[PDB]
Amino acid sequence: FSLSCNNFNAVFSRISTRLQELTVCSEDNVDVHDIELLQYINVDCAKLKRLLKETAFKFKALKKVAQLAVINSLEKAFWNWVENYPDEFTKLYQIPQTDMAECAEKLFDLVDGFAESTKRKAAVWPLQIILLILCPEIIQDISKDVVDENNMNKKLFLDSLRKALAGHGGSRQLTESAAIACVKLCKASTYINWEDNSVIFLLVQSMVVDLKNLLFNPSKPFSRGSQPADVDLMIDCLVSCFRISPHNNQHFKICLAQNSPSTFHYVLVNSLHRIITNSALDWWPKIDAVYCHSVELRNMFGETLHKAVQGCGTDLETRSYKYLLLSMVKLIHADPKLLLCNPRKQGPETQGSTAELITGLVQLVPQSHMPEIAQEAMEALLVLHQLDSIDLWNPDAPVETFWEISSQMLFYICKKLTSHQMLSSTEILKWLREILICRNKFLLKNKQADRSSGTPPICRQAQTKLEVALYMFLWNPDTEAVLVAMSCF
Repeated sequence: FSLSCNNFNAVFSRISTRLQELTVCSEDNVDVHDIELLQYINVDCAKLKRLLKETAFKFKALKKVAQLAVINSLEKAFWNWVENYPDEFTKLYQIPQTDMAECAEKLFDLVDGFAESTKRKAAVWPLQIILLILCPEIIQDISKDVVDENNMNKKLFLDSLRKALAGHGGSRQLTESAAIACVKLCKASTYINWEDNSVIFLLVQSMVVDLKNLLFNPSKPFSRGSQPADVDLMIDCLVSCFRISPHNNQHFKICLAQNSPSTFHYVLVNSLHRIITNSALDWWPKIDAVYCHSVELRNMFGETLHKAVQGCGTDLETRSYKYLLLSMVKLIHADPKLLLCNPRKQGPETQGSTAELITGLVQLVPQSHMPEIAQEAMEALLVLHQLDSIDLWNPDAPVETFWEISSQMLFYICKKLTSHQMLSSTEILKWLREILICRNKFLLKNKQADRSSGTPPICRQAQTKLEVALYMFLWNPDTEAVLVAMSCF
């Protein structure tokens, strides 16, 4: 991809040669690996037009195997342009461009002629929509009266999609394909600013309602193949739908609801994870809109954690929680404010909400049943100690709950190290060193701003226990452990 930025022609020339060889030759070959290089080469709007024209000329004469490879490769190329050049995609609909429309239309017919059987239709339908998207006005005419031949073949295909998309037809394969194709149409729409308010927005609204019932029906789990559900597919739909209508999502509650199966929860958390990490377009909605569900998110953590620990000490049901729990932990690592909003505050007879969160993360570090999770729990607790994230624990008094809870964590973890030897002992110590660094800074600024800084009994009763664990590590056999322990003084 990096190489293709400058010397496009050199790479592009190689592809053109292979097409000609296959075009003239009549002995079908399976060395299409050269053809499949389009999926990685950087493409721009002007360059993309070249690809369509060249393949169009030679498409009809290619062999069956070659035709499939170019179709798949061309599909993945389209997204590269949109992602790498978001602005150019918007301008396509902002101002008409006949040249872009012309090449797509010719290719559309060639692909349509190629696919006759139901099995063929499944492979090519995802591509056809992208081509249809490229030509804006052909969509408008399809909605209105249909031209004799110009907009006749297109209109027949578009309505054929809905039948399989709605399950009317007795064809599972087309039903599966219709989902894939429809999602991509929704995904592409997200980039459209909607200021044009073209038919694209209207077209999606027609199919969105039907799509959700197929993918978000708790009674019937949509099972594309061997896996119980196509987890990846649902994620794209939910993320896209959110961006279209972020104000009041209607399925967030359905997925977030406890009665729904775990897989619905798994899709929900991952979706919230992408929003935080991958937001290219500014005018998209942000995670802030979801803060209102923070209270409900925490409740899920408690149930998942409680059942996860019990299993370690059904077969796949237990394993499901561990995977779900791992995803939940990573979510807090991405953004801690999501779960810390609307603090419960310490009850007269019950503990608050910020405390129960820390205790759950702490009880995973010395586990050794789930080493992969434990590694993350260390990182998670190390992010809630940054000066920025200390405040959110209890905004009423940020310099009283910190020492009450943070110190109590040290007392629990330190007592574990001294109690007996563990396999990961040499690793917990390196993490414990940075915790001390990250609570000195909070005291330094706290003392500067206002000395007033408190020293409750736990601060003393836990300062002792810290020392009792740094002497006992000096005789530890591991050379790294003793060196690290000495530096902790």
